[PDB]
Amino acid sequence: HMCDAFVGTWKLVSSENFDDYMKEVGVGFATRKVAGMAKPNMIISVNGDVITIKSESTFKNTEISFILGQEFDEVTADDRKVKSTITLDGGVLVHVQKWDGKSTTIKRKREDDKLVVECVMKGVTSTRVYERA
Ligand SMILES: O=C1CC(c2ccc(Cl)cc2)CC(=O)C1=CO
Repeated sequence: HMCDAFVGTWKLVSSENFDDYMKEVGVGFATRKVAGMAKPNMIISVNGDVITIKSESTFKNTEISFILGQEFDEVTADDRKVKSTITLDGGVLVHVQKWDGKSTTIKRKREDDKLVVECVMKGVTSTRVYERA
C-alpha cells in the first residue's frame, strides 16, 4: 500500500531549472537540448514489494524496477550507468544515484493532484510537475 498514491500514469506539465540541473550533473549540450524538450509520460506500478517506474518520451524510454532500500543498477536517460537506492522518507520517495564519485537525488512526492519531482545536484535544484494522464 506503500506507494499507492504514486501509482498511475503521469504526464509532465511544468519544469523549472532543468537545464541548470542537467549541466550540474554533467550532461552535454546536445543531450540537454533534446532532453529538455521532452514531455514524458511516467507510469508507476507496484506488484508486491516491487515498484516499477517507466518513463516514455520522444527522447528516451527508461524503466526501473526496485525494492525499497535495495541498491540496483540503473541506466539513466542521458546514458549514465549509476548505482541507485530508493527509499521512502515520510511519504516521499528518495532516489539517490551514485556514479563516478558523484551523487544526485531525485525526490518524488504527491501534492494535491500532482506528482512533484525535485532533482538536486549539489546546490542546484530542478522542479518537475506531473499530472494524471
Ligand atoms: O526520473 C526522472 C528522470 C529525470 C531526468 C531526466 C533526464 C536527465 Cl538528463 C536527468 C534526469 C527527470 C524526471 O522528471 C524524472 C521523474 O521521475
